[PDB]
Amino acid sequence: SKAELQSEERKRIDELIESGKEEGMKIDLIDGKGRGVIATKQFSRGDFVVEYHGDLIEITDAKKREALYAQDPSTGCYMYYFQYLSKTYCVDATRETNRLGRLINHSKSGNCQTKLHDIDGVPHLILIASRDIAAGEELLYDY
Amino acid sequence: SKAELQSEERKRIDELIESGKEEGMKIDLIDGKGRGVIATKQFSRGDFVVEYHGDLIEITDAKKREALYAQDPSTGCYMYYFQYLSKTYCVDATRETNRLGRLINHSKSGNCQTKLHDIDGVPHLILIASRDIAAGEELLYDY
Ligand SMILES: COc1cc2c(NCCCCCN3CCCC3)nc(N3CCCC3)nc2cc1OCCN
Ligand SMILES: COc1cc2c(NCCCCCN3CCCC3)nc(N3CCCC3)nc2cc1OCCN
Repeated sequence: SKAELQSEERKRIDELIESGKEEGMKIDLIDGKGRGVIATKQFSRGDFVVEYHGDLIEITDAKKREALYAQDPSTGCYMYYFQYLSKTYCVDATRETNRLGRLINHSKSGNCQTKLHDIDGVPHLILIASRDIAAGEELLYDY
Repeated sequence: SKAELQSEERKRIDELIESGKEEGMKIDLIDGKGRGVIATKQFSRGDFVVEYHGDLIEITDAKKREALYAQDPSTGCYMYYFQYLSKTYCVDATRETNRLGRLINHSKSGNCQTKLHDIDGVPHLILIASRDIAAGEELLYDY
């Protein structure tokens, strides 16, 4: 079934998110610094690539954090605000972690795009392939 | 009356917003560039100082604009998201205008703070004095 197939797919995404292994990609190093992410395998159009992983927060805590980060003007803008059902959240990925989602550069004609993925009530912001991706390509996102 | 007095005050703010004269302040120029704003008169605690004026938009248009601005990495982050009643807006002050609200620097211990001011249904983000302000002080905001 076509419904049946989509149900399988949602389950496989849920396991990938949960476990957060982030396989099939690697850090692009320039001068000892991570500055992008490269695909190390193929992705088909519509495949899960990676979560934009940070801390999920509602607007109140968002404004508190925003005020803190305003005290350091070196800080990148890693706060992604969005709407889910009747509720308004923000994924805050400001802190430096080993997670790769937050290191993927933006491009107008990228190969990854954003999607909201629900796991029993909690929204997760994930990047899926917007086209077939070749092993060795830089991963590049748009909205 | 104390209620009566507060009602007067809301009316005076409404006229100031509407007209947008932005008096009692001036641009701080360094090397021909506006880099802050100075008070040219006194403000009492709780007085209206200035609106953070840009374009008011709901989340949908916000994400569209955000995607555009990602194409120029020189762009400042001027998008202020917030919650009003059951609705979620953003004031976008990214475009360079002659408006002074967007030129006021941030400080942890500033002299201006944010407030939402409603005028028959539309929320406006305004800066009011968080303490008595002396003529000649730099205006500095926190949240
Ligand atoms: C500051 O550096 C980044 C910020 C990011 C971000 N920041 C939050 C979004 C705000 C964009 C900043 N604009 C500039 C002006 C208006 C706000 N959102 C995202 N994603 C969103 C979901 C998919 C990936 N990815 C980001 C990757 C970033 O760096 C990658 C390595 N150069
Ligand atoms: C990029 O420069 C500015 C951004 C502003 C902003 N940007 C929107 C808020 C986002 C702050 C950026 N952070 C950094 C990391 C997470 C997001 N909001 C405000 N106000 C909000 C209401 C009262 C004044 N005022 C701003 C003044 C700014 O420059 C002043 C001259 N240096």
